Amino acid sequence: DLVDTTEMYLRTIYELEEEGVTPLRARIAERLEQSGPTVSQTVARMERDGLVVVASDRSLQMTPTGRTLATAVMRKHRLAERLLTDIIGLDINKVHDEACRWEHVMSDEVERRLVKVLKDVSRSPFGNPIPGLD
Amino acid sequence: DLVDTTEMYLRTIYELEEEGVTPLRARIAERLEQSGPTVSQTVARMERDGLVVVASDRSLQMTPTGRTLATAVMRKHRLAERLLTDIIGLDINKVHDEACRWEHVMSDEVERRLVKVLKDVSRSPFGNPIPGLD
Repeated sequence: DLVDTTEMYLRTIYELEEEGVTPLRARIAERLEQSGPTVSQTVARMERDGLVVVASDRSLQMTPTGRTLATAVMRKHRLAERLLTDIIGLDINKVHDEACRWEHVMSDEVERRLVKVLKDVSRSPFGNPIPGLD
Repeated sequence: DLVDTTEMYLRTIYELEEEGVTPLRARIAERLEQSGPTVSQTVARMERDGLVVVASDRSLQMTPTGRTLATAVMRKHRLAERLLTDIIGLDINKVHDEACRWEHVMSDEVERRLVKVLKDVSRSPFGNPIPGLD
């Protein structure tokens, strides 16, 4: 899904960086059950919408308007997998693979809801941090 | 994609049904705001794998199996409202529209974990009895 697939790769770009690593398109086609060929359609499209820029070293640069939005999918991602865990108590194992889906359907007003409602924001149940204070 | 789309279709054919409006496509075009030339593409397409029938009385008449694919999506639909209000808190006239998203993610794994976490799973916010339950 276009809008959803931007979020999907903008999610891996954050996830590599935090992992400590260069957001190199290649890296992503082993991350994703995907290919170079398609991966360039996505970072070609994306960059022109203004989200990522292709360069050398680590290579892929999320723009000012690239960060603020994957910062979001990711806290959306780190806050729903906690609602599925802290509140419903989902088996764990399911929790990420499933919160990879609630991260697109969750809303900003439901975030504020979960900020007044959870007993620890801070870290994903897998430890490691949840960002957006906006 | 088009699986959550037959999950919208079966959810209005089942909703109109439940409210008494007999489900003749122009109502499906109106309720789902895509047009009716758009809606026969999809009603007719959900029929190739026998989910609906077009026939006099009821005009759309969803099969032993499409009706399963409707009762489900209406059960992760009422249960999402019951999350959204009962453990979260979204105003209320905001709560439907979120669950219309969440009725497509929300696994079996998840609303079965929900029924042990809510203290009245027989209610809807919006009157309507929660269909499914297993």
